Amino acid sequence: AALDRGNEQLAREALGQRQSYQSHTEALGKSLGEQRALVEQVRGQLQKL
Amino acid sequence: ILELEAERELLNPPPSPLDKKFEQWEEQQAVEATLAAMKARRS
Amino acid sequence: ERKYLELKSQKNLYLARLKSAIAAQKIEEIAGNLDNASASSLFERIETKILELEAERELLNPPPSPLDKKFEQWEEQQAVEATLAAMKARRS
Amino acid sequence: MELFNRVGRVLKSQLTHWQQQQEAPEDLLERLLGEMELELIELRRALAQTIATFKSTERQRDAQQLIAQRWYEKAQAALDRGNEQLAREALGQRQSYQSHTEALGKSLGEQRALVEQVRGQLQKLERKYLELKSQKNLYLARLKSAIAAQKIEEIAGNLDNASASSLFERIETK
Amino acid sequence: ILELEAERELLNPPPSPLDKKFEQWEEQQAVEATLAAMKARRS
Repeated sequence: AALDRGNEQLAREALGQRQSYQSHTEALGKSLGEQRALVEQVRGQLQKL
Repeated sequence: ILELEAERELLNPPPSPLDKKFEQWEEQQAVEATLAAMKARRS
Repeated sequence: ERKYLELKSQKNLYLARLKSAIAAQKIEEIAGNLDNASASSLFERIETKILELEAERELLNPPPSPLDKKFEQWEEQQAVEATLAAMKARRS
Repeated sequence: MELFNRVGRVLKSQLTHWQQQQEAPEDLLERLLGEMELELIELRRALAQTIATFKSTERQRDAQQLIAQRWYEKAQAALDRGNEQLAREALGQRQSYQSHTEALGKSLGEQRALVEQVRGQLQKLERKYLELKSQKNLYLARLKSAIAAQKIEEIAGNLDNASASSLFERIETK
Repeated sequence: ILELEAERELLNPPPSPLDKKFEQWEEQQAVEATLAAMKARRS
């Protein structure tokens, strides 16, 4: 609702603050997906072993 | 103090004038393109 | 008297910068202990140690070949189609 | 041997060097991060010391302007009754305090940048410290996994050839 | 006293000028929009 009432200036400031946290989400998000392969493959070894 | 901080510059390379532009240049999209979805989604 | 007090004010300000700098010196001097030829490079040494060990498995236990990747997949096609061929014919 | 006498001549010191190696650099890595926690608070207190001083000068600016305001308070009605001579004397006294206000005022604004930038470093640095700590266990686990996955397949060598499962083939020959 | 309170500022970050506006700006709705229902419900 920040953009409401046609006060876009307030919305721009809030959105700019959002991107700071988004970068962590992207950097953290990719790592979580990458780590999924590691846990699965090691478990595959254990089951086979 | 001047001696020590310079070690950080070599040890940790500082942002370049290009990386000042990349962040700002992509920030324009990061604010406009993001707000472009805003001005279209919640239009 | 004004000069004496005025100087005293700056004493702590740059003792704080000196304290900040030295407290901001050890933190980034430690940062050197992270990245290169240091803990986070030993972090890259252990991975190399990991690389050394797994190679022993490859020699000690030969890995699947690209042919054995195809044999399993190629026969898997029958193992799924030929098996399902009986399924699509038995339970038709 | 020359070297051998040195090892025995200081065995305590040479065993400490071995302790450094057998204490894995990961094991020392843990203690390394402990020292950073000591410094992080030191920077935390060091920064607060800077915060204390700059606003302390802010009150001094407030105090001086209030006195100048007090002189201005007299100037509020000093000019009245057409006795400008009295007003001139009071105004002249005001400028003495104004100079401090200008000199002190500029410093307060300048110091604002210093406190903000140093805090920016702390916020950026604190994230870096925790971020690294997260990876510590992840690869200690891979190191633990690898070493725990090293002995298991190094043992696998003890099975197949010239080993237990070859002695398994020796007994058959027997 | 000045030294100690600054620890709170670092330890507990204070409200920002933006968060002064967010609360006030949304308070306008929180009073007007809420009262908008009031002036419409109990009209």
